[PDB]
Amino acid sequence: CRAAVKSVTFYWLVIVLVFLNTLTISSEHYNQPDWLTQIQDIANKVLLALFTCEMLVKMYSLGLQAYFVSLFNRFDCFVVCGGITETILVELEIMSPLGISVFRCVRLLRIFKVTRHWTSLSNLVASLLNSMKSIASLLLLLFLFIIIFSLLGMQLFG
Amino acid sequence: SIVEWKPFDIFILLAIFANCVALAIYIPFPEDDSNSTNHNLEKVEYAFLIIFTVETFLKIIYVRNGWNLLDFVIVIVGLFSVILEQLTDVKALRAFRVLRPLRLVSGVPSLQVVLNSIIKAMVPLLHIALLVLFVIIIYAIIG
Amino acid sequence: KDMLILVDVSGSVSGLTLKLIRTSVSEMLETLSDDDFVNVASFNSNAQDVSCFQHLVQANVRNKKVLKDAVNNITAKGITDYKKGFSFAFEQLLNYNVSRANCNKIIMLFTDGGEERAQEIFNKYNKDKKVRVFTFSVGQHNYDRGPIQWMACENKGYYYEIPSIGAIRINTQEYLDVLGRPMVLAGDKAKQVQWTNVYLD
Amino acid sequence: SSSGMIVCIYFIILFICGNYILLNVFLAIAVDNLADAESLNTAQKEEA
Amino acid sequence: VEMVLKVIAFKPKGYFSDAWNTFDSLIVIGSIIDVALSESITFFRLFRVMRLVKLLSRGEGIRTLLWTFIKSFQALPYVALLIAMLFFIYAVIGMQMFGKVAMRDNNQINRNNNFQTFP
Amino acid sequence: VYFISFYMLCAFLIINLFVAVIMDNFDYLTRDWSILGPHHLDEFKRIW
Amino acid sequence: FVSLVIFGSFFVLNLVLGVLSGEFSKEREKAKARGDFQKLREKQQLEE
Amino acid sequence: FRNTILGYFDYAFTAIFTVEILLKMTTFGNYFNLLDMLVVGVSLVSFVVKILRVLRVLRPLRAINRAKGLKHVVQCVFVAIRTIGNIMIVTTLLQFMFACIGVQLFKGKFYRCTDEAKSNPEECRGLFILYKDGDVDSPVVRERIWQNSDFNFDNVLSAMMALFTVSTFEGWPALLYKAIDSNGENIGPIYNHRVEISIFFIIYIIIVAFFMMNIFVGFVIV
Ligand SMILES: CC(C)OC(=O)[C@H](C)N[P@](=O)(OC[C@H]1O[C@@H](n2ccc(=O)[nH]c2=O)[C@](C)(F)[C@@H]1O)Oc1ccccc1
Ligand SMILES: CCCCc1oc2ccccc2c1C(=O)c1cc(I)c(OCCN(CC)CC)c(I)c1
Ligand SMILES: *[C@@H]1O[C@H](CO)[C@@H](O[C@@H]2O[C@H](CO)[C@@H](O)[C@H](O)[C@H]2NC(C)=O)[C@H](O)[C@H]1NC(C)=O
Ligand SMILES: [Ca+2]
Repeated sequence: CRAAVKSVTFYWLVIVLVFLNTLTISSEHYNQPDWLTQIQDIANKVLLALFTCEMLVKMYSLGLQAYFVSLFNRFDCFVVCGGITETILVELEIMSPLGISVFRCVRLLRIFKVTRHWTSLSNLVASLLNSMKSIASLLLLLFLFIIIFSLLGMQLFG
Repeated sequence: SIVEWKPFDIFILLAIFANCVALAIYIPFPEDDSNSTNHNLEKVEYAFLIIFTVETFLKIIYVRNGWNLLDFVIVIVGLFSVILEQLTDVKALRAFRVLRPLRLVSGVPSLQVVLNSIIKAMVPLLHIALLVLFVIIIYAIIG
Repeated sequence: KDMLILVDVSGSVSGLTLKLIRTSVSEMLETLSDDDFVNVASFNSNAQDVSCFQHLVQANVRNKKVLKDAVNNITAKGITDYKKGFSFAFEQLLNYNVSRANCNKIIMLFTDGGEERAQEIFNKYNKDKKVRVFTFSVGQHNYDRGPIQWMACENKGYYYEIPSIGAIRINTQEYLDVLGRPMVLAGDKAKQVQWTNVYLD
Repeated sequence: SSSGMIVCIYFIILFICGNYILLNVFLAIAVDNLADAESLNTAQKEEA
Repeated sequence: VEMVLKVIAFKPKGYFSDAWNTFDSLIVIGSIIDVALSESITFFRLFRVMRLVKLLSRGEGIRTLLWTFIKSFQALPYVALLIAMLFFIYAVIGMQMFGKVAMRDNNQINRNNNFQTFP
Repeated sequence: VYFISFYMLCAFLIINLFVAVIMDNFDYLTRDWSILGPHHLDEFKRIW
Repeated sequence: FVSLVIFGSFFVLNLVLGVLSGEFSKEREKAKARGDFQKLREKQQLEE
Repeated sequence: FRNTILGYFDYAFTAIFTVEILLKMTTFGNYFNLLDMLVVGVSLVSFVVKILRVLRVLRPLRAINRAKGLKHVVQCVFVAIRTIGNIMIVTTLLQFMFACIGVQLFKGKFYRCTDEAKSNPEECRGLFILYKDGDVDSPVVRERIWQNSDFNFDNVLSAMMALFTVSTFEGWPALLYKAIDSNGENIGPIYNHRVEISIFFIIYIIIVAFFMMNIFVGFVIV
């Protein structure tokens, strides 16, 4: 199984699948034709099934403990689980009319699977993750400044 | 006074955060209107004033440091505001309560150093500010 | 009808929503005839009359002009007290020293929102639901409309929304459907011919 | 008219002091995390 | 009085050599002719405002910052030519495309804002 | 497309011009007055 | 107004951005002597 | 009359440029020379016509090959564009993701009627009385039109345009307060229906216009 996942055809096939996922996601519009909604909701189901099959193949081909450490694939399992949960949640006795539009975002985040082999994006991401503590400190100070001025404005022009 | 360092300085920081939340909940109604929430929040602010005065008098040993200077300036101006409110733009004297969230930076040195660095990175911009002042004055006179 | 109008002149109604309240009261007085008795009162931490009348008046052309002038000269300042305002309204509907219609007794509240339900006041004054309460939520705001809606149908009333100027005219005339409910249940006893006052065609 | 115009310093201070912080926070994050990434490429490319 | 004292004391042959000395001479000459004209003229009034500009070069650092950046701007004149060419091309295209839109008063294409002239 | 393209192009060209002007004289922007500089030599010349 | 915008805003925004850029570099070339870049480089060099 | 004189001027100008390309072609037998022939060709072919008139704006581009400084700065600009293409792709992808999220969130909810009294298309028909400037004594009759917003989130293109306008920090408060009032699929707005939806706009602004735009300038500087 490790021969296929490390091949050159598998990567491009996954690229095609994620391109199709993006195409299905970015086709909704106001007053969309009734024949396109069914296409979208069956493509979502079949592509979710195919992606979870690929994920279970990947998990039981190299190692369970060697993938949890890496953050690149750590949220992929969460995305797959959320996708597989959305289908049963919608089809069961839970309608959640706003819940449809909140579960499409986690399926949309799958586009990031194309930005793995860059060597330039990840190089900056490494430094950002290293300095995330300073980033959070600066953001929190900015938030505190905004809060103080909001309270002063409430006191003055409230 | 007696040694109380690790529990005290985090309890007072939690008190600061709670005061921030209480200040955020308050709704500034127009033309002296009010509801029950502000009626409770006035007593909450009272209790915060007493606890702040108690913890300030506990550690007086203190005034020379600027942060402690602001710390007790807030307390004294709040006390004066309470006195004037009871003995009646007196309501505007509570605008100094907005500086209490600023006390939270003194409780976290990791953020205090960041604030100090940002403030110290402002001195080189004074020349540009002065140039802007001359440009504004000259163009105002020309207009 | 022995109409009485309660106007919220607390602090929160200052601004646009006071202009709508004054216009809504003026348009509502235009739905009253010489056989209907009206009076206007306000309340902001204290309930008081807005004019020189102090009790129900015949609501003829001369008296409505006085009430409209008094309504158009009110200001918003103070806190809201529904318990004090409603007690004043119920007390002027129990006078009986003065000439009234001895008929439909209705209280109309021109407020925006609040949290007080004044359950004790309603039980104390109208336990048997002898007085209808029509409640209006005037202005563009996000205050709690829950208590205002509850006061309406707990006292055989109805709830109206006036968020803009264009909604003033259509909402101040829809209270005659509620008042006409006991008339249709009368049957043939309510099919009596009446003649109006002299008016220009 | 009147002394009501003195409140304009609230929005003058908020704009000047608020915009200075933004140029000292989001620009500092970019500058001190791009030269770090740029220098890594030089070390990584030469070591390759 | 300042001007006459300085021109007497500073050997007027080299007095005009400096840029600052010549700058203030034009200010007073334009200002000195308006004293009898108080009872066109507005242009000469703006001259007397410019005396404050000489006070900008009275500090160590604010003067050199300006000197360095105007010298740098003068050292790169071809970079702004790209902006000028972009503005020219887009203005001409705007003329040819939206130059026939009518000007009204309640719209963003008004008498002050349109594509009907190059300026 | 006209307005969007103009906005993007003008913003990019303005950024490019600003950075080119800043980088043309970068020694002054990182002068480190403590060590030395042309100001010391100019003061020497004027006093001399 | 055109001259006021160009001199007052475009020129000054160039002033501030240049000074800020020349200030970040001063602290970048000072902490580099400590070895802060080495800590990131050492951590990243062992990831491969 | 002015254009007739100017058209006469172009006749002489397009002849000198015509006599110098042939003169240069005599002594020769790059891509910049083809551009010069393209500009002269358009003028001769012009003598539809609107497209040629638009293409007549290529005259200033002929001076690039002459001045060395202009060629150098143009080449430097192209190099700067090439070395910064990584960030543009990332921010374009982020804008695309936010546009998809905005489409899912505000699909068709930006509709409103001409008068703020009717809150569905079945009611927004006919005429209505408008009170000018809020005055009750100055009414005027106006039509009822159920019209969409100028910048909306109907499909992906509209969402991308609206998000671009937001990221330019212009007209974004109006879109914010239009999105806060958004009730439902095909019904009118309510004052401050969902204030918590402003988190989407705040997060988008912080991520793109404050981070991915300052990183652009920082990358150029470094
Ligand atoms: C398009 C107009 C604005 O003309 C420009 O300056 C260029 C065409 N693009 P730009 O996007 O303009 C907006 C930024 O100006 C910053 N500003 C202003 C005054 C101040 O005191 N402090 C401060 O930070 C800001 C408020 F933060 C804004 O983000 O320039 C940038 C330059 C560097 C980093 C990001 C953007
Ligand atoms: C000449 C072709 C490059 C122009 C260009 O393409 C882009 C694609 C994605 C993201 C940015 C760009 C870009 C810019 O140069 C560009 C665009 C914008 I929008 C931009 O910010 C807009 C100005 N500013 C408003 C205050 C944003 C905060 C800046 I700075 C630079
Ligand atoms: C009329 O209303 C008054 C109060 O508004 C009622 O109270 C009486 O008022 C008169 C006037 O002084 C007096 O008889 C007494 O002071 C009050 N009490 C009683 C028991 O009379 C009054 O009952 C109402 N009716 C009449 C006929 O006065
Ligand atoms: Ca109230």
